[PDB]
Amino acid sequence: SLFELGKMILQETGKNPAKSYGVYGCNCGVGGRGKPKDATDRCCYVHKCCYKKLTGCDPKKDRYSYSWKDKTIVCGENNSCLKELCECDKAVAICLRENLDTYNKKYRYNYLKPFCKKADPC
Repeated sequence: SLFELGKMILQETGKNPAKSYGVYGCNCGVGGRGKPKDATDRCCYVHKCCYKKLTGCDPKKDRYSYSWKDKTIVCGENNSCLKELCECDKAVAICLRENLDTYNKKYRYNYLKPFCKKADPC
């Protein structure tokens, strides 16, 4: 769910998740996808795409189990959808972490998300 997602992002990036990615670019946080503004944004673009492949569970409300092992997010082996959901979340946290080098504060609070160019299909 959103809780696990935010926690993973905090763990991987060490940044307030909502603060840094709640409204970042055209794909991070609220809203759907849009033309990515940068690598960090693409991470979220990929993440939202990952969510579409899910069936059987609610990505935003459904809680799933995962642990912190050797500073690595390890998804619990619960049901298939929750499992894939968890992996989707793990992947975006990791991706956001990997692209902190280009993270740009200027994209942090994009209140113009509705104006973003339409995203191509996943």
